[PDB]
Amino acid sequence: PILKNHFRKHWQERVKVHFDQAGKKVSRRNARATRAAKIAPRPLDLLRPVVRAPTVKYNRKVRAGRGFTLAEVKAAGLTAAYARTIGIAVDHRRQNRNQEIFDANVQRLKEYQSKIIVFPRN
Amino acid sequence: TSMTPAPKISYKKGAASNRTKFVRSLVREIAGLSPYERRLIDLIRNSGEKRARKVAKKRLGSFTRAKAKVEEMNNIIAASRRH
Amino acid sequence: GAYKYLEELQRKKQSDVLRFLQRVRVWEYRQKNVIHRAARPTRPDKARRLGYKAKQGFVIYRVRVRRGNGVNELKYQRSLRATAEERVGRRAANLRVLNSYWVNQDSTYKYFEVILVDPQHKAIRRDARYNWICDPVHKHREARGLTATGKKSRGINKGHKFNNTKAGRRKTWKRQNTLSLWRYRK
Amino acid sequence: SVRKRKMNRSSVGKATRRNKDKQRKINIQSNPIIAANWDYSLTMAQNYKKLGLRAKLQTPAGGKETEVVKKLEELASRSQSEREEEWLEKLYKKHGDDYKKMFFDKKLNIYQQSEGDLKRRLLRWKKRNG
Amino acid sequence: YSKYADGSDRIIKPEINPVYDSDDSDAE
Amino acid sequence: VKWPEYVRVQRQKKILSIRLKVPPTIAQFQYTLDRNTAAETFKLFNKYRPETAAEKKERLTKEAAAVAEGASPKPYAVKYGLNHVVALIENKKAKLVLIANDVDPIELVVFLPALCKKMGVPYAIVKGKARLGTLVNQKTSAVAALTEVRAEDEAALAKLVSTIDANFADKYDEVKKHWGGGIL
Amino acid sequence: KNKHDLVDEGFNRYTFRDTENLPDWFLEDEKEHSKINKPITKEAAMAIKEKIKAMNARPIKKVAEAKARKRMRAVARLEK
Amino acid sequence: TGLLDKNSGSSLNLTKEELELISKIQRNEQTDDSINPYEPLIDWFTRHEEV
Amino acid sequence: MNKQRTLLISSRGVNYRHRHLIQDLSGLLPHSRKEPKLDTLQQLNEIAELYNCNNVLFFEARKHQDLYLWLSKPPNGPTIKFYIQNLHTMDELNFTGNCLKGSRPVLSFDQRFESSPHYQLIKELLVHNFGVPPNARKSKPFIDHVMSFSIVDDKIWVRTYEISHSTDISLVEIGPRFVMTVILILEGSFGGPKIYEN
RNA sequence: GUUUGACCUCAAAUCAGGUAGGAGUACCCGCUGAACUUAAGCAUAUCAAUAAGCGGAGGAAAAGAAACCAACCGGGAUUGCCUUAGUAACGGCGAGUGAAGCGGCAAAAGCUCAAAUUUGAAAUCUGGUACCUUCGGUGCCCGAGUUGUAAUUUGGAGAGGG
Repeated sequence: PILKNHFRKHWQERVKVHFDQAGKKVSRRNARATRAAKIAPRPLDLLRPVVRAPTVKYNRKVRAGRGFTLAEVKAAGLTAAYARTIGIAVDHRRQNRNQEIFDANVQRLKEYQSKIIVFPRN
Repeated sequence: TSMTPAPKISYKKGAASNRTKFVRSLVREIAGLSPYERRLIDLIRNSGEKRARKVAKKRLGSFTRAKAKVEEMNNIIAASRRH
Repeated sequence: GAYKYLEELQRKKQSDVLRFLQRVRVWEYRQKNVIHRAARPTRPDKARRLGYKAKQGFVIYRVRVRRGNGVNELKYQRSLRATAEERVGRRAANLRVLNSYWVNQDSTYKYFEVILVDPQHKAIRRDARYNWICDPVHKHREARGLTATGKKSRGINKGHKFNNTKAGRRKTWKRQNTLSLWRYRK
Repeated sequence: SVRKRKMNRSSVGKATRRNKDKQRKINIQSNPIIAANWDYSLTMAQNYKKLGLRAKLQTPAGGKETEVVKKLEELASRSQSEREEEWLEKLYKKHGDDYKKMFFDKKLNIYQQSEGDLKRRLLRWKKRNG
Repeated sequence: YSKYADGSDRIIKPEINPVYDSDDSDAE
Repeated sequence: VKWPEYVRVQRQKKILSIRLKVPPTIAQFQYTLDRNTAAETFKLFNKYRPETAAEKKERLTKEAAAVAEGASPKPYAVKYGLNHVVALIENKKAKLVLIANDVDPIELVVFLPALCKKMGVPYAIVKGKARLGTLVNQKTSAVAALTEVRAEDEAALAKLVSTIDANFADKYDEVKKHWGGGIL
Repeated sequence: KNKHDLVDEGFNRYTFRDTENLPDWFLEDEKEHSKINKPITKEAAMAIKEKIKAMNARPIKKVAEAKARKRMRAVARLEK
Repeated sequence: TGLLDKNSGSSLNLTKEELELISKIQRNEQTDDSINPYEPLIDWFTRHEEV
Repeated sequence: MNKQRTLLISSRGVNYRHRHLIQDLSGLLPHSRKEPKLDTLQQLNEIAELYNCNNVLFFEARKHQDLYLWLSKPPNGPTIKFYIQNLHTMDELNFTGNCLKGSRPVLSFDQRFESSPHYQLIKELLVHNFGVPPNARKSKPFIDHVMSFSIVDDKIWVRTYEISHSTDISLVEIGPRFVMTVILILEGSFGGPKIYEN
């Protein structure tokens, strides 16, 4: 009546068509298989925390965080430097303010520590 | 409920530091004064803080700059003359 | 220590001591070549916090550049400091430009003291704190603006304000100006 | 092309590498217990659930004791120098157990060490001896 | 010297006299 | 006559060192300790040469050749790094701090005489960084300090303090004032 | 700007410098490079061009000669 | 000065003192007089020894 | 007998239109000591103390559409917080007419300004702050415009009309036409308990 | 002592040992930079921060562990993909230009210096040189170096004692 066509530039030079969608899925699965073949008994990814999303819109939702904290790791009963060797992602810049999020993470860490089998250095 | 978070860098904002106060003031007396500050300290004694802050504000960036600077120069005078 | 006394000394540049120091040295640097090598840093404090270790393989070159640029304001939007870093990059092509600082200035010339590491020196090739410069991904960092001042002039930082140049302005232009079409059309 | 045209024409020979079948099936290396019990006909995640071990700790996008006992089996299953020993010999023979006097001695406790350091090191000396 | 309307004390400064000085970026 | 470039530069720098009016934190140097007191400072300072690399190597192999097969006090030496001297001064561990008058960047050692007057450390600006270098196994030293001392040399050191206070600090109370270099 | 404003501006990067005791081979390298690039106007450039212009700059002779030049140019473009 | 005065149509001139002040900017020559370029360093901080 | 001076200051966060208001008020007021920018509340008294200002016009903008004028007397005067809703600047093309740059205006007012001591205070402060001294240094003699102030719906509508002559008199409206909604009045200058609220 | 000797700075040598240039250039990092065109004729604008030109790298480059985003019940290096979204904003408010946070997902990883004395000991390093188990190690020697190489310390603090 509206329409805006951004074809005033030399658009025909930069046209990326993703024919390799099927090729790149295979490529990532081969990558995962290789990583799991090198990291044999371990999962494939670090233990990630539970986290509340920002903004009025999404604060209903609970999502994965980057890492726990020095606080959540200490309350679980271990050190940050040792947590990384057991494959627990640690976030130094994140803060602890909500009690429900805190306790959920501590129990996630505690249940993780019961389920694991750490190998000795010998 | 709140969980009383860990303290950060600018919460103990500018921790006093007895040594750096000493070092800044130690260099201040040794280095002398910049040519405008040299005019500024003459301007306090003759014309006063009124015109002194006016020149300092034009010279520096903002008014909060001119506050700290004229007071700094007033402490140069307060120490050099009396004690 | 001793360098805190130096650091806070060089923050006063028009103060009568450093006024006199700068008066003698500006003239003395005019009498020498444009690009010549410094015996040792004039400001060892600022050299050291920009990562100059006084050991074999570490070089200080002193450099001079003309100032300025509506014909007389046809701009040339690259810095004086990046120009200086590039010139010492070409005269000393075996070295790698680590960092550079301001030393003295004038009506016509701004001076700098570039700091250079010898990646072929065995006192650099060992010691695991500086042997990263031997990796061939650092051949002429000053020519691609990977130094402190180059990253400034490129506008590479974090935030809202640097959205047009955060991954590099050429990269982000090429990315956002691409008609991306999938197998099953979105 | 320009270079490829010559290389497909020359008598040098191509450096042919047939490394395509090796891209899919990479042998498991880091654990011999897993190396013996890994069905290569199954995938990665299928070989994890077959053994029991959790493959992804975050819940995946999409739709989804035989060996772990053997692991559990293999997981449930600092001396002193000549000069240090002879130093502790000297301290015990001259003092015995008076750690206050033992650490205030300039001649034998040359390194001005505490009482706790001395009783710990002497008990290491006493366990290795009679 | 004096106080505010609610519980707090104020400092009565003398009134500000608008005087065109020796320098005020503008002359007669 | 026609001289080289660098020769002309250092001669020009020499006459420039004289003919300019200079700030009083500089020219507080060159108003330096005289010949007798300088020789007497070094007659003490030469008794505390830091044990040279060869001497240290031979002694510590003597420790190994003896002690491995079949008590000493802490030894006293002069203290010689600028980071370490300005560490020692302000901790008041310095009894005599010797400062070179000729330093490559002058800006390095400009705070030091006045920081010594502040802390109450009895300092002396002695002539020559080479001359300080000799007593310390280095080419140059910029600074040399004497923290602790043997008791034989203690009374001599205390008198060296009092001689330097009288000879240096009292004769050069005018040097905190007066911009140097007004030579016609 | 009044007197008081310029007395502020007068304290430069280059103030507090002796000039009478110093040798000429040093001052002739300072004075070349001791010029602070202050902003200009067209209004000032007008008057300074009106100040330098001397008496014999534009006589009757050189006016007549200027027309004698331009007539030759107007002829040279009818030579083609 | 080449410009016209606002008070009157007559040409705006400059005082001797102002002309002196312009020259003393351009050769830098100490604008504010009754000051010493070379004051003695009054040690306002080193006067009192630290304990 | 009347001797006053205004300080025109700004905050970081002032947009295009609001900058044009500081431009045009600095034009209309011959006693306007125009100042560039301020960043932060308590400082404004001291700025006024430097230039011998009898008045301080602090133009704030919190959200970038909004405008909040903090009219004041510096030393101990009652400061007034406004919210200016409607805006039509000097450089809007529909307005026709030249006032003399900083000539003496004639202040027009309303009945309902005398209804309370509240509106009486803003009436007085608009007389000597928004008005003019009889011998301001940049002030032009022959009077050429007015300042129309009138209250309707609890807010004062401000207009500046150039008087038009013919050879009795007309007047064509120009300049900043804007409402002023009196938000807040402090007891002292930017400090102390709040007298009036809405 | 009118002598001898420390340094400092500046040189030279077919000195010992090294290293830089040129090619390729799809992608990548910079510098420099138009016009045809399109807009109503058209100094803005548009094509376009494009092409051409010049420099500089690698298998990737660049970016990157906040002087970040937000306004929440807060998230947490970068990069990339879907989404935001032709949205916010810009523009003779014209032709046209035009993001980002959030959410989902791919992939994920963290660290290191300078600035506080090793001062009961320059603990550090390069080269020469003789052997040896030689991408090196050991011995001896010349040096670099206190105008600061090592160990400790980097905010998630950290350090000295008990």
